[PDB]
Amino acid sequence: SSTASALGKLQDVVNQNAQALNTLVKQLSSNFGAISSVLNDILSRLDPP
Amino acid sequence: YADSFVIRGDEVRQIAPGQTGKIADYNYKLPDDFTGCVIAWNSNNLDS
Amino acid sequence: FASVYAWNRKRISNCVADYSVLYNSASFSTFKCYGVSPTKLNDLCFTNV
Repeated sequence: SSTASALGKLQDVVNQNAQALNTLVKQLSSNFGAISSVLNDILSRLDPP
Repeated sequence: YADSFVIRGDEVRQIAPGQTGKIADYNYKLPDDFTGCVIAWNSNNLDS
Repeated sequence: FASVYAWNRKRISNCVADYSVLYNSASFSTFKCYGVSPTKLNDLCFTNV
């Protein structure tokens, strides 16, 4: 009822699972070489070749 | 398929797979994919 | 027009531009774009030209 981190083994599997889903969304904002990281903007200004 | 026509020399760059321009947007349009070989020569003193 | 070492530079702002009347009025030797398609300039909307 008082001491926190009494369940520190169960908090790690929540923190590990959330840090992985967090990094998955944040990789949608990288360019990886292209001119834009957003797929609608290279379809709004370029030819299909 | 052998397609034959006449143009000038300034528009001879317009015949290549996948680009725009005057001939390519309104006349002879080549699809991206490959065709084959493109062969050209001059007709300054042959037909003009 | 200016000289090549002393090239004139001006700024375009707050207008409804039409690039189709520059494209189809064929009087130009080289007309090439970079990162933009020449036909989609009718739709694009910029900060400054």
